[PDB]
Amino acid sequence: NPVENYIDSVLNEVLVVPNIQPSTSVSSHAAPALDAAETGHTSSVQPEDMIETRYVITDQTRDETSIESFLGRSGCIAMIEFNTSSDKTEHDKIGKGFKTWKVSLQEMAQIRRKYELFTYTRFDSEITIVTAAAAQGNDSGHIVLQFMYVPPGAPVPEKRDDYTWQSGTNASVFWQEGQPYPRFTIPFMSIASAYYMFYDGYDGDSAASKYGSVVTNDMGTICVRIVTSNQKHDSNIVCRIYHKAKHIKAWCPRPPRAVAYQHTHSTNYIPSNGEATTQIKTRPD
Amino acid sequence: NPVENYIDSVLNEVLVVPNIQPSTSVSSHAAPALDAAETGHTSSVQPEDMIETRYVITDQTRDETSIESFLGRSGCIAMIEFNTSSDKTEHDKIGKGFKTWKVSLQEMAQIRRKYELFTYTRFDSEITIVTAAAAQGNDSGHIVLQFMYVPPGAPVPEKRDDYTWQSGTNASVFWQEGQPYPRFTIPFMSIASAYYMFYDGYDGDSAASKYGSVVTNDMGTICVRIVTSNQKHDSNIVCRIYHKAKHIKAWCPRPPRAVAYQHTHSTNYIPSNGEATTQIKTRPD
Amino acid sequence: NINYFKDAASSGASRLD
Amino acid sequence: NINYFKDAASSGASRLD
Amino acid sequence: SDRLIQITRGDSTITSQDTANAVVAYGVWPSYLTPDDATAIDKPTQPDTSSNRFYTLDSRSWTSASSGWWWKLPDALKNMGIFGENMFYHFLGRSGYTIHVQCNSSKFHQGLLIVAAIPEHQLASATSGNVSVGYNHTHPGEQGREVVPSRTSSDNKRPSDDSWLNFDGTLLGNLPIYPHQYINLRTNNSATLILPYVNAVPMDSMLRHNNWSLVIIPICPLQVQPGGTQSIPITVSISPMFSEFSGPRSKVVF
Amino acid sequence: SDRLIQITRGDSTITSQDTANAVVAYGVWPSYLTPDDATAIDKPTQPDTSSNRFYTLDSRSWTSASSGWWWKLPDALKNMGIFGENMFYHFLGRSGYTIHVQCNSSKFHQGLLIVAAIPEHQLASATSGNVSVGYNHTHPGEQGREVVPSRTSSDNKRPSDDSWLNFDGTLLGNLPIYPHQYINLRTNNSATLILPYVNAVPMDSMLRHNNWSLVIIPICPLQVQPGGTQSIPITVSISPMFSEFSGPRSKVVF
Amino acid sequence: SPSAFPYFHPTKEIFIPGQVRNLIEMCQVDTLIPVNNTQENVRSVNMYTVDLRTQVDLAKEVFSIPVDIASQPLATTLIGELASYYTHWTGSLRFSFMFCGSASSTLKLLIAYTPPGVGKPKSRREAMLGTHLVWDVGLQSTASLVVPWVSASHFRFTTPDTYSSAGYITCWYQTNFVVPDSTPDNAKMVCMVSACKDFCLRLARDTNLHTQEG
Amino acid sequence: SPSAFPYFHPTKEIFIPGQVRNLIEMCQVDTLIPVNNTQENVRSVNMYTVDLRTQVDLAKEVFSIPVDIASQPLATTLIGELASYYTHWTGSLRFSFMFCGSASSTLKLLIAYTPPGVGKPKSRREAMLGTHLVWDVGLQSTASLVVPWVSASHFRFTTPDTYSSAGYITCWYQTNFVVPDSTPDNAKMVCMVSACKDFCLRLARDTNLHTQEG
Ligand SMILES: CCCCCCCCCCCC(=O)O
Ligand SMILES: CCCCCCCCCCCC(=O)O
Repeated sequence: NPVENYIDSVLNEVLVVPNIQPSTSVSSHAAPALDAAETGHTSSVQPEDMIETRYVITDQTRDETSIESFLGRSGCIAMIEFNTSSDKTEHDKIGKGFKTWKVSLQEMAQIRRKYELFTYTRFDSEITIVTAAAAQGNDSGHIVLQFMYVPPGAPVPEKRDDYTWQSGTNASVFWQEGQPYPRFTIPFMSIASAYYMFYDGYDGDSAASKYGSVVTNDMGTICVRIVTSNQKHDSNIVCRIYHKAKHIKAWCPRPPRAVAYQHTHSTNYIPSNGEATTQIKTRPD
Repeated sequence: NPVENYIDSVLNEVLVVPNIQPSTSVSSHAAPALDAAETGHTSSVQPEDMIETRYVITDQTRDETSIESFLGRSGCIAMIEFNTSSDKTEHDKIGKGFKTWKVSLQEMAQIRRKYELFTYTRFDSEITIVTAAAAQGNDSGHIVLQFMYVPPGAPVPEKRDDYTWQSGTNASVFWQEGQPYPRFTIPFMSIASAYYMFYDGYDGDSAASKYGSVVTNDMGTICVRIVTSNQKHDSNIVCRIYHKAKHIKAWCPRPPRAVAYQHTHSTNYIPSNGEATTQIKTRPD
Repeated sequence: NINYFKDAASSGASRLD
Repeated sequence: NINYFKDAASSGASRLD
Repeated sequence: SDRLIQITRGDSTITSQDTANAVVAYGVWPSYLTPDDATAIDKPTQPDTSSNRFYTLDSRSWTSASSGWWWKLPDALKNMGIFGENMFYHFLGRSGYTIHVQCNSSKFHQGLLIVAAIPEHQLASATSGNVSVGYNHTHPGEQGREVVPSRTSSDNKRPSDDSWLNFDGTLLGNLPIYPHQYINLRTNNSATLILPYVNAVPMDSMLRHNNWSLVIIPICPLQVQPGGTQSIPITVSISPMFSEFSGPRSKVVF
Repeated sequence: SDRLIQITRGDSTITSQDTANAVVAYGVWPSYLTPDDATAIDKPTQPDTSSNRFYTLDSRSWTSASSGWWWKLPDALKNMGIFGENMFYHFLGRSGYTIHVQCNSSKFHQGLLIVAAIPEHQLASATSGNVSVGYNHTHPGEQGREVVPSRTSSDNKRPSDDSWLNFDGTLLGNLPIYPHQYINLRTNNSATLILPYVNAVPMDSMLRHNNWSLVIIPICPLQVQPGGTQSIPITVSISPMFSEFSGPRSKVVF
Repeated sequence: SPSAFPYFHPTKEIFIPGQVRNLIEMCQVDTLIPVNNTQENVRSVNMYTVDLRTQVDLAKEVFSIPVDIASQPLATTLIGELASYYTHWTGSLRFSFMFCGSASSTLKLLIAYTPPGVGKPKSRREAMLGTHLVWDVGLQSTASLVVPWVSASHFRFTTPDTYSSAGYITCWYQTNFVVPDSTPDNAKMVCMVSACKDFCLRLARDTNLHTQEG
Repeated sequence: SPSAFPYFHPTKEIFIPGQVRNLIEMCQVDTLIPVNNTQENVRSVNMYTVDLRTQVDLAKEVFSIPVDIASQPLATTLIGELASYYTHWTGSLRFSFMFCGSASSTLKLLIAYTPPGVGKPKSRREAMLGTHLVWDVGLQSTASLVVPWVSASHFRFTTPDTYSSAGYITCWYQTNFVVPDSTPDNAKMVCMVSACKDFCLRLARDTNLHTQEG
């Protein structure tokens, strides 16, 4: 009955863990302690096979290690920065009145490393926006922002009041000072059945052809502007984009990243430094 | 049962697409590949008629190409600008304390081009207002705006505190700084059964008679004022009017606009420039 | 589907056809 | 569980498996 | 006897008398694409016995100095009989594989190979900067790549040779999370991996994308006393399984 | 309308709007080999849509001087896509064919081609003595052979060019005993032959034996007045049907 | 949202012919492809006409285009224009060719679709290894090539992308353009495109095919 | 929350092998422990191999490690890496040892888990008073020691804490590494770790095992 699944869900008891059964001394030709790891299978041996156990009613649950629990938390994926101007000519320009950001999960290591535990992932994305407009003068002025999602092949804005900001077909969300953090869902939007966290392939046959997950699905661009025209007092605006996966599926688990990331969409790990090589978290003894 | 239509609606599976049936080699007097386009009908031939197909269970849906999906998105249709004054005499004047805008879908090309894919359209209009008041001095002051819809033949305001702003019969909406974006519906309001996107007709028989869709239905005027009397620090106010069609019907599809718009309610396309003629998006090779 | 306002035009997007 | 929006993707976290 | 295997694929048969079972990657046996998951509407060609057969790749010598080897699939088979021709004549293909890795020795040799199949083994560069690994380097064909300690070359398109970082910035000790077996010379003389088709699309360009990488890394070096054979071959035999191709066209030429 | 045809084979489609029916040679439609008649015990590969599709051969010009043309099957298709690859990689093959011969003209051109498929068209030499026709001469590939009046060469391995003796010591007027159509320019712009596999063995070496010969002979010369197109192409398109191959091996090299 | 006109009754909806419920109904209508698109022709009806004439050499090429619906020259067709309001597309395309020579003119053409991975075919022999139609010009003046949906992924981008590109159409002489006396030795063909029954567009976007300045 | 793409239908979910529903499925897979982890070995496969050889003295130590899953050297194993995304852990651990000598080599080892409160065992005699396995090296080349969950509290911290520490594994010669002629007098062992059926992780956190600068 669905009420049992609801009660288990509010208790976080959906994913029950086996009890420890009582065991006793054994003298047998069966040797659970011995196996062949050469098979590629992990030994099935459990505590009851190798020590005399008591009965324990196991209270633990695995709900918080579900992939929905593990990946389904909001983390920063972009910091989008622009510095407004009192000059009408400069306020129209990129980096001043508006900024663009090529969408990916690749720029922030905390999120990137978690999703890269899997080869393929499929999820809907909850986006939440945290804007902080640092006043450089004696007043904030009126702060109204527009965030426009520009899909691949749609025209990207080149000016703060370009025709593209009309948003006649693109999704836009508006934010003004004192408004709660903007939030919207992007449904799972790949042309494939899952996102590639990794892709051992190319966009072509040639020396110049691109390699890796960047080939597989262009994710479009977030464009942000201040909607307000030029104002007396400048603002250093930073919009932080937070992403939570929802309705998550993940396939083909991978070793975690063991060394610093160097570049987006690349497994490259060799640093630029000539004295310092790539560093692991294995401590010597 | 209505629950099936609800489930299809939340999945976006209302408009199912045919499966590809399996096909085999054919040798016949029937020649699906041959037709007469002179008839004005498009050939009915499908992949199964011209290649050996496998069975494919087609997952695609047409929900997002519905006219409700295509036209039912908020796009900018006006930018209404006025610059407030600290001078009590100047703050009363048009362009300073208040502004008027003759209603149409004609001024912003992104919306205009989409609706002009059809000859006639019928919809209710959701209006949303995005106000950005750029502070020109050290403070915003108290910003309260009134947007008044003035139907055809109702008296248009000539002063910021004229009697017409009493709004005893006109619809007005008030906005103040920090208030969420104003929103209201205008029902389908033509004297005809649909809006004319195009009209091959005149308001009269004479050389001076107007031609085209401007004849067919005057849409009234949005009047915006700052309700606040004159204040110490000026504001460059821009109100952006966003329009979403709802409950949409559309008739008689048309070729899309292939060249820049030149004027409102006019199909004219010849630019003012003597070196540069009208430009298409057909690239040479 | 609950309708909060007294006018048919006030409702959200129509069902697909 | 009440769903306020017309898209499956708009719903909160899915049930565990 | 659980030590024995015979695998018959088309007109090809492989035997081993000292196996350690076989691994079916992710517990899924290979199969043909079903209509529910298909997108390409053309009837696929299923070349069956002429394609789904063992091809033996070029053998490599395991020495006390060896660092590892890898091959890419389907790339390692691009020159291999009717399977290879079908990859060059079709826009799309899909296949599973049986990989059989062969390495006999004596009761007096010591050594441990991990044999792993990695899906989407996107390689790191051997050089600093954002320069990605070149197409020709990840497409070595049936020769595969031999890993060399402290390898010197000017070519910034070459892949990482750091087998301890999986050639990709992840630790070798975690490689067992991928479908794998070991060849431990005291235990077994072969490893067998059965690989389903694994991809986020139901079929793909065979020449543009390697779905699987076969990685063979000596973890415990080859050791054997004087008078014993000081270097032993590693031989890889691979059979396509349920191979399918679609979108026939003119042959690709590099 | 009995004038029209469309034939769809794999991803290939042919149309004609002025046919004269089609001939199924000996009234037997092509099919796969049954277990009752088979001898080779290996499971055959049936490459289906990637192999059983139209390949268009090199076009030839019909002039008022032309004497005829011929092609051999399977030889004419040995370089043609996946069918051609399967012939080179397998000891044995069998196929039927659809042959579509294409030759449009105007209401003002005159001419008659016989289009015949001959089983076991064992050619005569162009020279006296017992010297037989050479392999390279009966294996011209998709170009076929063009017949030339009074052709001069020293090569005693070359075939007869006597189209009036069927290149084989039998009269052209009796060629209609073979599966045939005509292209009579006033009537039709194409001929269609459907050929079953015909042989005294259930499968055969594709490269050693041409089961069928396609012979095209102008009986009534091309005639057209000034201002009309003075020479018209003949184009041959051939689809394998129910192609099967067995005994996969390394690729044959000449 | 509240109505600004709280008792207003809209004008009766009368029947109007030609209601459109979905943009795919418009994509399913043939529109002419500006295949010729040379600098001399793009200001004229001539961009929609492909020249055919009696060849001296066999198996010559007539024209080629990319098949990707929002690439040039397909971009300004109705299906290309509607596709450019969307980010993804899928399903089969119908290319139709109408021969406009005389009734006394005869021709065969090989029209071929070549999938990605080999570039454009350099000969009729390369082209005929792909999906193709041999078209006989006769009493029916129009033929259609279906470009079947053959893709790794369920959808392709409408914007040009080397991972997502759809391949090429090429047209070749099969035989020749043959005429009697008193007939022009040259003619025009008109090329058209429309959607098959499986065709869809997904993620709505601003078009790249129209801009506003001022 | 509202969808930004209001009629969008996602691409069909196809079957893909290897779906993961829970991180404990990954913790239940053996991964190699870098037990050797000296400065000479941490850039190499050699960190995963423990040296065994014929001893002159009896009952010598082979290696020792702390058992706490996110402590060094366990930290960079898959279970240690996943545990370091969580604040608490509980349940039993399986340590597996694969002998990589020759088939002609013989050995017994005593592998012992020592609970907290006494430090690391200083001898095999101290170690064998704890939970232990006497492993005979034979035709089966792998043995497993289970570290049973023996704790005062239901959970332990994954970060090192003297109140929460889990104790030690030590390995000792039981008998000796014995070989005939023409056999290397030395060999390697590979050590692995995975979760038992009772193993769980609780309170999710940022990992201490990965950082970003710039
Ligand atoms: C438009 C709002 C931001 C949408 C974020 C999409 C995140 C998923 C991208 C997956 C591919 C990757 O970057 O590795
Ligand atoms: C009063 C609020 C604004 C109402 C917008 C009405 C939009 C529909 C107008 C249709 C005629 C046209 O302008 O082409």
